[PDB]
Amino acid sequence: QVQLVQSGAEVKKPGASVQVSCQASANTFTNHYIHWVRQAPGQGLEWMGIIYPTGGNTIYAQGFQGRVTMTRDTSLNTIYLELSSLRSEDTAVYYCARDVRVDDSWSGYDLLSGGTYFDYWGQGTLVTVSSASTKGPSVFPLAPSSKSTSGGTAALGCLVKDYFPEPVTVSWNSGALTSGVHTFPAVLQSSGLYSLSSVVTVPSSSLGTQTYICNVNHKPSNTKVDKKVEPK
Amino acid sequence: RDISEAIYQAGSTPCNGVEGYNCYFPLQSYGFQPTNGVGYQPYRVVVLS
Amino acid sequence: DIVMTQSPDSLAVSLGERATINCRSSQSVLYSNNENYLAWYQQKPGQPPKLLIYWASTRESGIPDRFSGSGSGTDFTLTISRLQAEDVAVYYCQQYYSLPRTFGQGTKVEIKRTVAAPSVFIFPPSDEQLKSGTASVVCLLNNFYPREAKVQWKVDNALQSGNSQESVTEQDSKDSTYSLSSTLTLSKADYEKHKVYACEVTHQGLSSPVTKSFNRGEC
Repeated sequence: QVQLVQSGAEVKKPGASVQVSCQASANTFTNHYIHWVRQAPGQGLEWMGIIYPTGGNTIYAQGFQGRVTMTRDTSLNTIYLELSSLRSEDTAVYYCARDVRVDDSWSGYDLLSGGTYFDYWGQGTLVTVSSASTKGPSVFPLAPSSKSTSGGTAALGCLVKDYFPEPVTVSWNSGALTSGVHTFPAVLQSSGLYSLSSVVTVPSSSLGTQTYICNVNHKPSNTKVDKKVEPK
Repeated sequence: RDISEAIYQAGSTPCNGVEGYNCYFPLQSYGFQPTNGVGYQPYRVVVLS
Repeated sequence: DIVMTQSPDSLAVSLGERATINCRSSQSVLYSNNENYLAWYQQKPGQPPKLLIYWASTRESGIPDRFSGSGSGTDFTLTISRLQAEDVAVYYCQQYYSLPRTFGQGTKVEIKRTVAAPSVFIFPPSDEQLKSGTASVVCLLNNFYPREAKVQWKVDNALQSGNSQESVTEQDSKDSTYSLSSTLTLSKADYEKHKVYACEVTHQGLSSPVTKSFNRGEC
């Protein structure tokens, strides 16, 4: 609904650049400061400074002073922010959460009326670190070794593996199973590529032989997957 | 307001599909009668703007 | 700098219990209008965040009131009465005061972890990743109580880990329980050739980790 809420996604390696967009509705160019911010997966949010969309006046957070670019593209309705000198450590979520509007009778560039506390729709966005091991879909057999398979405590099938495109619909849920997926995460290994351990619950007979498969389509790589991973 | 028959009475509990002490249904029967007193007796009514 | 910092870092009461999330700034939250320019926010898993209070104590649209409180100079208390279901989310204060200001550290609201240990389903992977890759001490859990989680990922049947890494699911099960995953450093044949590879998992009421592993040559 709020057009000022964020849009788009990217992936880029160390020393690359990045981009963003929004739209002139709700907290539009006539209705707030376009106070962009970012957050890492491991952390709370931090400011990327402030923009006034018409005329395009700005302030930057000093932690990013040499790493940032801005745009008064209000004819395109877009506070089209950008970034430069990116790093693997720069890989983060990004958002366009608007300022709480002007609080007085006055008029102008009110860049003294905000901070951390953005008060309108963020919508979200992301820039992935392309320093990681870029690769296609894989579904590693999370189904157990001979000591752990064919018992009522077991689980079967496979999860997303070997690609920096680590997110996938794996979960031992490729239609050969369609429920009971243990949500064991697709966390990155040291190269940034997936190392998922998700598996689907089953009767103790299926837990020793069943044709379980993961829908492990590497999402940042766009390609589909359905790889089998049968116990024992 | 509330042109519905769902559970409504709780939110501290998860409100599972059990319409009892877990999370009650609000729209109990409205059945007044002429055997009651003049104020307990029902009215048939209309309103407009 | 303004330095908004939270007090609890997480909440772990049962649903319908009574709680608060609290913060203190370093200083300077009043402007000499005296409205206190701070707010309170949440975001659940994968959400862009939203406010739940603004101008210290003005509630957001449709806010639960039990899950809403106030700011008061440098220090603040967001209410968490009647701990609502699906309210378990990252939550913190935010400084509206001046341009460099920061959100607080996203303190996690959660359901109370039961005594439940995870299921022993874990082992080294099947042949397309074990023999076609590495027979390492791969680890797993299902329905574990998150409050004192543990895992195993070592060779020679150690029932522990160190050269290992892991992650946990959302607390969606009735025990406040989560699924879990992990992996371990070993030689691609040597982790199976050793006396066992560990795969064990433990939780907030587990007396020891669940017996997930592969025996010597079973990996």
